[PDB]
Amino acid sequence: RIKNAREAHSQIEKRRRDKMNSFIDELASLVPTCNAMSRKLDKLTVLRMAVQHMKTLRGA
Amino acid sequence: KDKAKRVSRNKSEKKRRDQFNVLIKELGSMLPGNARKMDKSTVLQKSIDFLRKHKEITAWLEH
DNA sequence: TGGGTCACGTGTTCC
DNA sequence: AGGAACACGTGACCC
Repeated sequence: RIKNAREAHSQIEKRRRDKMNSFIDELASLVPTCNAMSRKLDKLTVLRMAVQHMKTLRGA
Repeated sequence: KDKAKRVSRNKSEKKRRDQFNVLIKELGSMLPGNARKMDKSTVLQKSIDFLRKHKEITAWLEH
């Protein structure tokens, strides 16, 4: 009966994962080294490249 | 007696999850602001906003 | 209470 | 083959 409830929960959970992934992709599109890439980079690298990129900016 | 591999794999997975959180916290500590706690998605979302915004302003400042 | 995030353990995919 | 990255569903906790 409340099996529906568990699937509801697990769906909420997938919605969040999917949102984070799209944000990760969108972030990568905004970091030139990632953008310039044929193979998609993994999520940790994208994050590392994004903070690297930000430290790059403050130096003007 | 395969607990050893499972356990090791759990350790490995946890390390990625933790590196990921560490990276998020660092992105957030870098944003113009700022008032935690943003959740992970918010950090990401606000990081995106910041770069588009910096792009716009920075471009505008010439031609 | 409802419905949300997070950490976890483990299933799945790809190289 | 098998490991690293990724996807999943669920218990603990929160507002």
